[PDB]
Amino acid sequence: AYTNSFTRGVYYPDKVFRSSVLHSTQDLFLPFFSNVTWFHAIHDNPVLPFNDGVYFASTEKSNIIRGWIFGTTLDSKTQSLLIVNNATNVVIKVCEFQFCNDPFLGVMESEFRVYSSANNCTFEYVSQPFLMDLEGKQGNFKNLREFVFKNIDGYFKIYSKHTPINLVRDLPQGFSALEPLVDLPIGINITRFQTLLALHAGAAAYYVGYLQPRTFLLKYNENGTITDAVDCALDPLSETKCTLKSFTVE
Amino acid sequence: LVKQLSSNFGAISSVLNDILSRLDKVEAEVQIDRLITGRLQSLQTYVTQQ
Amino acid sequence: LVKQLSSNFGAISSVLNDILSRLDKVEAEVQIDRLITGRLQSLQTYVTQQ
Amino acid sequence: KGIYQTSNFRVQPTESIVRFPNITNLCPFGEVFNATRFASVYAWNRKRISNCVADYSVLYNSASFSTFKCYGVSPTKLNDLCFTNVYADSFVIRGDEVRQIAPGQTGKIADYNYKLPDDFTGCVIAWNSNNLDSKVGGNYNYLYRLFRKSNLKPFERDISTEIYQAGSTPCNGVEGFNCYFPLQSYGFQPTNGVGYQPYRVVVLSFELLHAPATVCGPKKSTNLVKNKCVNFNFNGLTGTGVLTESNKKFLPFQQFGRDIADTTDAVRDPQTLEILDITPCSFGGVSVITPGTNTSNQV
Amino acid sequence: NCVADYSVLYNSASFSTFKCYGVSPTKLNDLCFTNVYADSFVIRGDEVRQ
Ligand SMILES: *[C@@H]1O[C@H](CO)[C@@H](O)[C@H](O)[C@H]1NC(C)=O
Ligand SMILES: *[C@@H]1O[C@H](CO)[C@@H](O)[C@H](O)[C@H]1NC(C)=O
Ligand SMILES: *[C@@H]1O[C@H](CO)[C@@H](O)[C@H](O)[C@H]1NC(C)=O
Ligand SMILES: *[C@@H]1O[C@H](CO)[C@@H](O)[C@H](O)[C@H]1NC(C)=O
Ligand SMILES: *[C@@H]1O[C@H](CO)[C@@H](O)[C@H](O)[C@H]1NC(C)=O
Ligand SMILES: *[C@@H]1O[C@H](CO)[C@@H](O)[C@H](O)[C@H]1NC(C)=O
Ligand SMILES: *[C@@H]1O[C@H](CO)[C@@H](O)[C@H](O)[C@H]1NC(C)=O
Ligand SMILES: *[C@@H]1O[C@H](CO)[C@@H](O)[C@H](O)[C@H]1NC(C)=O
Repeated sequence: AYTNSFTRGVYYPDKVFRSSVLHSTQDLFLPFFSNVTWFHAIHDNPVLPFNDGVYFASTEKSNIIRGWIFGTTLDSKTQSLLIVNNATNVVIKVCEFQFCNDPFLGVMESEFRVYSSANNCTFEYVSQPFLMDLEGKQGNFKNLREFVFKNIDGYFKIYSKHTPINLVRDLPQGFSALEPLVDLPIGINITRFQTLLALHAGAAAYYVGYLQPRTFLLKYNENGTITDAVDCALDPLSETKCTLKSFTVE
Repeated sequence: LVKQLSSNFGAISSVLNDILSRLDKVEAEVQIDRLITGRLQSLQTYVTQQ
Repeated sequence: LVKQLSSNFGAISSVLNDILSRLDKVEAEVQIDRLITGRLQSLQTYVTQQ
Repeated sequence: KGIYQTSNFRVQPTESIVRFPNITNLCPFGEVFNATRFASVYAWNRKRISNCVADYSVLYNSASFSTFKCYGVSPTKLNDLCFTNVYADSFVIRGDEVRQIAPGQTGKIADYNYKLPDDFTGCVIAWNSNNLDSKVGGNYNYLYRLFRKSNLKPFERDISTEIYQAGSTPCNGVEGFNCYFPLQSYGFQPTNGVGYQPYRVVVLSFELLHAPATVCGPKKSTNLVKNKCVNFNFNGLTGTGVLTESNKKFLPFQQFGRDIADTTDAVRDPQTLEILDITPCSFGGVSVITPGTNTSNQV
Repeated sequence: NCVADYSVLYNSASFSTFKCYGVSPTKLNDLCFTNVYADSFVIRGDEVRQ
């Protein structure tokens, strides 16, 4: 179905420290109170368009969502970025992958069915080892993990934030800014993407939003953390706030 | 103030659309900058007099 | 007035030291002239309003 | 008789502070410029250069390059400047097309196989390869794309081999009218003309600071002195001021702080990850209080 | 009294020089004129710059 995006999709536009200042920046952000599509993985992983950047978020309890596929035709005819989280090592590859009829990371794990061929590859990266959830579990979710994926002039920029939550039905109300983590120079024309769910079915949910060029007024507190924000095109009051560069209007 | 829109200020043409429709970006940005400087100066003069 | 120090005025960067530390003299003098014109105009506007 | 404001006292620095990452490695430029085989321009290679000490004076002063053109930066400052990453886009082009590898330029190559950003910062390096890549009976290993549906955005690598439909007729791999292949090649021969000889071109894309730097020029660091007016250089960003201790909790990804005017407020030292506030050294106007010179010259 | 196409002449890899004033070579497909005159003659190579 769909839900109302409640104060989400804001990331640090750059890596410069500021504090006790409201700084105005124009970049690709998720508009406030926009509609975001609600997907279920009980009793799916369809392909969505990739366009102007994508906001992705998920709530987890058993690490069902483990990866992403990005590209144009996704059929070994063009280059396609592949990100896989296999509970130990994060694997990033940029190959002309031949994908399976139903890509998934099924369960412990003994199936790796997301692709079948990898030829004419131009990039590979692997992070450090670790351990992750691999058992099918139930209950209220504990960690909401928000991501931003955008491609500007060949650089695929990934931002993310992990936070504890205690809420299953919808997005928690509150405010949280997304820090940058990864910047991959790939140069691939990406028009569609798909997520990867771990199937035993699952019981988790994820959210897909889309970014638009909007101007935001970001409030940095004394600790240099963004604590509030104004979506300058949300409504006339936000426009007024942008004009006066203040959150209080006389 | 309105009459000032007719001035070239060193540009090939006073009409902004006529610059944009015939030259590509690199040099056109220079020709546009010439008009922006002149027209911005015209507004500042108007506001000061007001 | 202080906010105006953040403007490029057509230069590659608003930070004067960042221009001087990466480009040699000949073209850098041009980039600096762009900032001088813009910042000098900003001061004149401030003084007139005062 | 009166008080006049005549000058400005400004404390001058006493010593310089030069700070760079403590890396003891040289950048592998020899394995890229002196390579056994270059990639084709339709499938140009992009090698990442990082975590090393570079020296751009050797490449610039060497009398072997056919062209050495830099945007955003000047060739003699590269020894001082340092970067988060450097990318080397390596491919072979035809000589008369060297002019097309540039921001703001258009043509069949600039638009179909290698497009640069119009704000590109970096250097275009080229030299002829008539005695290495060209062969007798011609070199047919260099393919470029002649036909594309759209024009390339900057730094897209269109490796596709899909057959061009020059009309409404579907081709599905046929080579006839209204059905041509996008891939074409050059026959480079030692007897061909200057403009038709192969050239090896490497474009060096430089990312100014926004993150911890890993590729810095050949400059030794010095010790850091606090609470004194100094002329500092932190990863190539220079200025004058007093460096003091701070309580600003930078996030692991933040390297520099800024004021309203975009001047540097604080820096994180690249060798020891602590935050230093930069307060410009004390200054102020100087006024002279004097009786008129018809009475006394004491002030 | 005709429809011109300046992309063929510009993209063709046969001309020694192609230098335009007032207009940019990629905009000529959009632009139109009351008349065009072709001044045709042979010169010596080093004099092309003249
Ligand atoms: C989102 O879309 C659904 C159906 O398209 C609609 O029922 C819902 O009210 C929308 N929400 C918002 C906030 O527009
Ligand atoms: C997951 O797949 C990656 C892909 O190379 C592999 O390196 C890793 O060992 C796999 N993890 C397993 C099987 O637990
Ligand atoms: C990859 O490169 C080889 C180079 O010989 C080429 O033959 C092949 O068609 C390309 N594409 C794929 C999918 O292998
Ligand atoms: C800033 O950080 C300090 C760290 O001790 C904390 O005590 C303070 O509360 C923070 N600021 C705010 C507004 O919470
Ligand atoms: C890092 O910098 C410090 C500065 O004194 C130096 O002692 C240390 O050896 C450097 N690290 C390496 C690996 O050289
Ligand atoms: C390439 O090789 C030549 C001679 O073999 C050498 O003089 C030159 O310095 C080399 N280039 C680099 C970048 O090492
Ligand atoms: C990217 O691929 C899409 C096909 O989905 C195509 O329409 C678009 O033109 C491509 N981008 C470029 C720059 O060619
Ligand atoms: C200033 O100088 C003039 C000329 O020397 C002298 O006549 C006048 O008295 C002086 N003023 C005072 C206050 O002494």
